[PDB]
Amino acid sequence: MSLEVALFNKWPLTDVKCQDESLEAYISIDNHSFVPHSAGRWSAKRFRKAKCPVVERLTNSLMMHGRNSGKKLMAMKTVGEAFELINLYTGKNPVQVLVDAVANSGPREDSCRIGKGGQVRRQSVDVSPLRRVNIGIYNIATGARKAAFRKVRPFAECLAEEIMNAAAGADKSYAISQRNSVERIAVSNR
RNA sequence: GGGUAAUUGGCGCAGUUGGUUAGCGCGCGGGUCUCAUAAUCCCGAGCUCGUGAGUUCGAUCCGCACAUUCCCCA
Repeated sequence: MSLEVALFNKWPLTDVKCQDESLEAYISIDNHSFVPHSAGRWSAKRFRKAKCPVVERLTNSLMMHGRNSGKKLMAMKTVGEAFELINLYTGKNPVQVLVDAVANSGPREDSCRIGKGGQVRRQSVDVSPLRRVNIGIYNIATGARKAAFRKVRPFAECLAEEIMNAAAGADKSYAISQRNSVERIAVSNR
């Protein structure tokens, strides 16, 4: 088009998409600015966050911890480092990897408390795309967060390793293990 | 003495040349106190020698405690 928004002025958003159909439209990949810092008043309506650039969604959860509240610049720097690492291991575009990972996480079934359900009677139910993406993001970030506490290595390396593993679907990753646990326990209750 | 069967995690039982096994039981967690529920996790000369076999709780033999029946001229 007139301009391509090379993220961090390196990686583009052109030949990028999502395979899964359920959440294809709940993932914005084209309205990314050069820098994932938009003062957009997202979270104002009920479905407007479905248009937020996925990367900004990701960075907005890396500062979940109470100590690190209100720190977006460090988050953008971290994300850039992780993207270079992904490019160096894989050779491909990290955005593709990130979208594939967010798709490969996220439970497809969960247990709730329907009707009266006395005596821990929990039926099974399916899940909406929005919750799937939210949980995927939250799980990736929390998994990288848990690995780098009181450990030598930084947060960025743990982040990138988690992301690539999840894109691979390997059970070794934290998010995949959580998803499998939840899906199974819910199957028991179905 | 003669025959039959068994000794297994702290607790009784299924398991027999390729799982240390199944529950009960220990405590830490969740599930509107949170127990019936569900997750994870822990506990072993498998009575004892030889015995061949890739490999025995596991398959022969050696000895011992428990349980039923039966025999008896120092």
